[PDB]
Amino acid sequence: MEVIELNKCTSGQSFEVILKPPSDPSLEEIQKKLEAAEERRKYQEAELLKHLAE
Amino acid sequence: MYTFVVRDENSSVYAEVSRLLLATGQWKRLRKDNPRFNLMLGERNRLPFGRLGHEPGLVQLVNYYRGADKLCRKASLVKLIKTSPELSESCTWFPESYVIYPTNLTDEREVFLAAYNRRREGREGNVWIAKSSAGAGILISSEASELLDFIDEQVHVIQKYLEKPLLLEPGHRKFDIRSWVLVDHLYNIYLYREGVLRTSSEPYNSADKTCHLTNHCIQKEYSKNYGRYEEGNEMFFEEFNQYLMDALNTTLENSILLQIKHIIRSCLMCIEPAISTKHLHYQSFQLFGFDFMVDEELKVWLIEVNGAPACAQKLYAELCQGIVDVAISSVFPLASIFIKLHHH
Amino acid sequence: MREIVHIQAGQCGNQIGAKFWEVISDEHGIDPTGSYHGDSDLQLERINVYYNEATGNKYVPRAILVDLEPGTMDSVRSGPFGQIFRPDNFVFGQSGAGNNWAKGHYTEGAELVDSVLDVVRKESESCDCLQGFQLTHSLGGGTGSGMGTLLISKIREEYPDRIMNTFSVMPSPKVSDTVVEPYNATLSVHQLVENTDETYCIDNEALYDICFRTLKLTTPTYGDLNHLVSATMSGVTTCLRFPGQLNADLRKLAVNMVPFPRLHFFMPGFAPLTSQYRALTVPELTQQMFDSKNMMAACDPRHGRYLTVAAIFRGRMSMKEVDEQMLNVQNKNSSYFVEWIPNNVKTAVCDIPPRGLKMSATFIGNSTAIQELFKRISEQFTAMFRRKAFLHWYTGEGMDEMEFTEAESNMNDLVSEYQQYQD
Amino acid sequence: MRECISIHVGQAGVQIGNACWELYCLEHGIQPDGQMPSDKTIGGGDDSFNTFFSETGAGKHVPRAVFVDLEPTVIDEVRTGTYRQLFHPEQLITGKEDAANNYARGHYTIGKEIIDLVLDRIRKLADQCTGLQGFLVFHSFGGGTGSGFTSLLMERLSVDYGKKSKLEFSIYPAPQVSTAVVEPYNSILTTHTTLEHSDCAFMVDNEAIYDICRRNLDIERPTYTNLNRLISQIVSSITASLRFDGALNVDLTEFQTNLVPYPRIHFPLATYAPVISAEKAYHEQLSVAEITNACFEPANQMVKCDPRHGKYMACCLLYRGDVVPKDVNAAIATIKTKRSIQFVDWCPTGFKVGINYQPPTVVPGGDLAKVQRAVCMLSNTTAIAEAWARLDHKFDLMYAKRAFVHWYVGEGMEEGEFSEAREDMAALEKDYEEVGVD
Ligand SMILES: Nc1nc2c(ncn2[C@@H]2O[C@H](COP(=O)(O)OP(=O)(O)OP(=O)(O)O)[C@@H](O)[C@H]2O)c(=O)[nH]1
Ligand SMILES: Nc1ncnc2c1ncn2[C@@H]1O[C@H](COP(=O)(O)OP(=O)(O)CP(=O)(O)O)[C@@H](O)[C@H]1O
Ligand SMILES: Nc1nc2c(ncn2[C@@H]2O[C@H](COP(=O)(O)OP(=O)(O)O)[C@@H](O)[C@H]2O)c(=O)[nH]1
Ligand SMILES: COc1cc(S(=O)(=O)Oc2ccc3[nH]c(C)cc3c2)cc(OC)c1OC
Ligand SMILES: [Ca+2]
Ligand SMILES: [Ca+2]
Ligand SMILES: [Ca+2]
Ligand SMILES: [Mg+2]
Ligand SMILES: [Mg+2]
Ligand SMILES: [Mg+2]
Repeated sequence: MEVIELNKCTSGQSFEVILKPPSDPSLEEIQKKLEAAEERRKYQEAELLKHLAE
Repeated sequence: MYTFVVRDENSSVYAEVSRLLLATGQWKRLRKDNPRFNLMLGERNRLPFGRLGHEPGLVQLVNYYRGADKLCRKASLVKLIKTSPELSESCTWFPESYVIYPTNLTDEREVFLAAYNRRREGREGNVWIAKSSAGAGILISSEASELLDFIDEQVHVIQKYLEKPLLLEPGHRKFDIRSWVLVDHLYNIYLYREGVLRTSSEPYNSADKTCHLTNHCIQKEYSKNYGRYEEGNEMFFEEFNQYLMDALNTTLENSILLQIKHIIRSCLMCIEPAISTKHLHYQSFQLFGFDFMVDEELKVWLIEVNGAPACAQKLYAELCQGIVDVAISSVFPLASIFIKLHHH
Repeated sequence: MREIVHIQAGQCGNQIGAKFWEVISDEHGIDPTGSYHGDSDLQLERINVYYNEATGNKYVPRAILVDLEPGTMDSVRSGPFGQIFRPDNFVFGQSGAGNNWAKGHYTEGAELVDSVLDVVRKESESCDCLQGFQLTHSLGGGTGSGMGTLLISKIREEYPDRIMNTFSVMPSPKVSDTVVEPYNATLSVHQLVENTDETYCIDNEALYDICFRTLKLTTPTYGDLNHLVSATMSGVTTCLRFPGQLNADLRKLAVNMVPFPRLHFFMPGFAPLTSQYRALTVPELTQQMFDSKNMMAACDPRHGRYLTVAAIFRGRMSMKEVDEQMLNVQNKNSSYFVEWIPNNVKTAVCDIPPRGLKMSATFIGNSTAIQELFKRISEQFTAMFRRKAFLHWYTGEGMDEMEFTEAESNMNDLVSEYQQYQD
Repeated sequence: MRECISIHVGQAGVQIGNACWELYCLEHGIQPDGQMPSDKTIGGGDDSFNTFFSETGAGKHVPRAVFVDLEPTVIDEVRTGTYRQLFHPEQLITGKEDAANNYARGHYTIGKEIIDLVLDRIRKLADQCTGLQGFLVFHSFGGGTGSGFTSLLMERLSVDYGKKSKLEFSIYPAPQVSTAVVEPYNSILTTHTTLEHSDCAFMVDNEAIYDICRRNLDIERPTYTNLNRLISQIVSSITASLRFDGALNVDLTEFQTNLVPYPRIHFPLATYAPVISAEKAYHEQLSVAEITNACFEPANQMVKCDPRHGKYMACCLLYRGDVVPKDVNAAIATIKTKRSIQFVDWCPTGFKVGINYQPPTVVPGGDLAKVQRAVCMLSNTTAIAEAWARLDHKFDLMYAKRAFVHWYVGEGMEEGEFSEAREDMAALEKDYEEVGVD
């Protein structure tokens, strides 16, 4: 049981009590996968229109 | 109408319980993977406690207590009693045990050697026994070098073998008292009024491991006198109480059962703050099997606790009905055989 | 504003569609002239979903009336709410489809479909955010069956990112006009499998049985059958037409109700069945709602399993009690719901009840038992097609036997797909 | 003074953020028109509350917040609400059609059309910061916008603000108050793509909040307003250190330092006490020991789980009200004997404690009674992995039949992204087990 680092001020106070010691991708890579999804989306819509055209 | 699922096909106890629930006409059994259930008869290994008590408008009950493995495993039971202040290492009703890790693999290897060497110098009996949770592999040796070399060949424990056990006069054999304990969702400790004695069929010899291990399976294979004295090498309480009154001038309730009820309460009250489900989002009950051994001074010793016990053939009808009455129907009402061990 | 364009094709589609507009105009306080005369402002919060506001605070349905005959649409224009529809939105022919799918889809309807799409385009252009289209039609005739599916196919080509929704009336020998209804239905079903997001399967066999067995009507008329359709259509559009904390739209319904794109045929149900002064309790509404006798698809739910369920309760009631009864149904009959779609039952409550009822409940179920309906249609189709009976009515319009064989195969495949998810 | 920007995405983020800023104004004495009488430095100042509020020349205190939703209905309530005068229209961003509970529709299709606009509006607030700490992101796991667009936003924020922390307040899906059957799909997808971008995430399970409202507040059917007002109290306790003078968790970096030893294990479990119904005339004001003990009761946690069956890595005690350090230490010694608090061997068994003298503020006429002392505990427990296991099991049930997958593929997603997102979750459960082994 030990209280350490007691800081006080007007709005409150804080402290630490110890009980036992111990024993990113770039913007390019984002847009590549984003536009890849829009490409598959556009491919799937083209196939639908091709099916509808038939 | 209530719902329950089955996830332990090998459970001979809850196979009868599931039959009784369907026999009442107010319990419907579902598929093992259906989430909309009121009761779960879960499996032994890796029970999904994290998924229980999350269905809206469904009071869910499970037949196991999460965290009860600390009392039903060899290494954890010894570690529990030593560390728990309630039980303490000065516990008088538990044989002196030590946790031993294999050399191939904390550990208490040197601690076991210290107490062993004292007994040799003190002219006292220095017989010990080694076993583990992976048993059917048990070695009973008087020399410490034999036990440690056998463990090296999982986690094992070594405790003091009862060199002077209580032997029934008509046969000079060793018995093994099994008591069934049911703890419900309210953590009431119910002890079944009926117990069994897995007696041996061979005379105990101080100098072989047939007259030393009183298991029902071992006494059926290694022993040929199976059923010579009592049927199935299983003596019930009514017969064993009479023998005490005729050969020892005492009763089972006073000489033995008082200590048994004390050991049951002490173990279960110790782990109550860790497994209690009073404020939890789901409830738990569980049947336990306690194994005891009595010495010549009529003192009861605790061997181990079973989380998935098997009842005696005669007592299946009465015990499994009692499980439904006080553990299942108490939470799910429909349209005594226990001794309540009161506590705080 | 999430607007919906309504289209009604054929005799059945227009008669059922006209009743639908008659029912919901009353619920929103819109008189046959088109003026609002209600009390609650909740009647106008989402009035734009089905109505266009004209000059002088006039509300005109966003409806398009299509037929190859002038007869039924003349009845609608002379009906109770006939003066509410746009005169421009009456697109009709003169020859008719003759209860022939080929005439509606290939020969006679082809001559009229382009003019219909101009009205569809005119309505869609004036929408702030068009969410999709809903079509009312039967599958056993020629116009609503043949031309309706042609319209759906062409609408999808021009609006591929919009929701296609249909109220499709299935034929039945109990209420039958021609023997070639299984031919028309099987041809239409294949179209609906590919080109609709949600189809409310309204079975005339179910409607007849409800009128006969339940409502105790010896000789049910089409008006009696259409009364059940009006109650169902009002119920299944309650979340669209009235405000709630769900922000219901057609796309959200499709996403949650349809786990596999081809299995989008819903079983509608309604309670209480009406043709009357006693109020109905919440437990009674829930029990009747899941009862097979209140289903509009003539299928036994206990013969299959529910993939997804959407339930709508209407009236002033205890939402706490509604959740009690809905959970009771699921936890009781859990064997009739799939265990691999968690929380597959959705409940919404609307305070405004329908006209003449204090309490009502509407059921929308995607059950695999709907395969019985397609099995029934398929069996009636095969019995004639194996002998090529009445095929000359279709081959004379340019069709080939192979197209019927493909439709039969797609029909049986749909049954196979519904069957595999029942185990 | 170092500023913080709050970002509210989707319906849950906007409405919860609406409740939070309502509570912030009450706590700081800011009126619904942005006027703060207690503020003496007009148009400037580097005080503690300026980390969340900027000041105009006219003395109006404007939140440093951005509200984003792909549908206009929810944010229109903010535009016509009591605190409409707080924000300016640049902060409120709306689309026309929502994501329809589809992660792909909010991430790839509709999110891609609005991601640049949102970043621009965020940059408009970032340029008004002398030193920006990072972002507080409010969103739901279940919603298409709350899951799909947040993950896209978090990816871009890590690129444009790579040196800034990002904290999450995430609404875990619950059937009691739910909106979609595909929420398990969205929850797994958004956690996989945000795991490497979020420094610390506070999960709030709607099941826990629902039960607390029913149990403690005696609410028959809790509404979103009831849930959000309770949630804002937890959020206020967590962010009270950023908005008031203090020394514990004074900046966003300190949340990761004090609560996140392993970067992937950044989901602290929050427990709050006491929750007292205002309908009661006068309830017994609980003591410091009583509210501290309640922190170890599962019924008061924001995620239903069992901390007894899980090792601790860190623990914070954030008290608000009449609390002195002597009481806290006395309570802790009592609790350590009765409760089973097992830390990991590689961490010190200890408690970081912060006390704010100002008692918790409640909405006038609300359901939460005013109390003289409250505590919010932030404990990084491995027991929170139960929530991931529940979520992953529901994911596995639907995905075994590929149910509803076609809706995501139709927006450009690949079926392999589901398995990739799921395998990451399997690894996350493995990491939790490796730390909580006995
Ligand atoms: N606590 C709380 N949870 C909410 C609130 N609103 C929605 N949710 C939860 O959020 C989940 C759905 O996410 P939403 O925020 O509603 O959806 P969204 O982010 O707007 O995305 P869309 O699908 O485009 O509507 C559901 O599981 C709800 O339980 C709220 O106000 N408070
Ligand atoms: N310390 C000891 N002294 C004397 N006998 C002992 C002993 N420890 C074990 N035994 C004997 O060995 C037998 C088997 O030990 P134990 O009870 O651990 O076996 P097990 O784990 O197979 C029982 P269960 O079938 O309940 O799991 C006991 O029944 C008892 O006869
Ligand atoms: N429920 C209902 N079914 C109808 C109605 N009119 C026709 N039907 C059914 O629809 C089929 C006839 O289709 P019909 O609408 O007359 O063909 P169309 O006008 O050429 O599109 C038959 O199976 C009838 O049972 C109606 O008003 N209500
Ligand atoms: C337009 O019709 C409706 C739309 C909606 S929805 O927009 O909220 O979609 C959802 C959302 C979550 C869901 N969960 C399940 C199992 C289905 C489901 C549907 C709800 C309805 O009633 C419940 C409707 O009926 C009138
Ligand atoms: Ca012509
Ligand atoms: Ca200032
Ligand atoms: Ca980062
Ligand atoms: Mg044994
Ligand atoms: Mg006709
Ligand atoms: Mg939304």
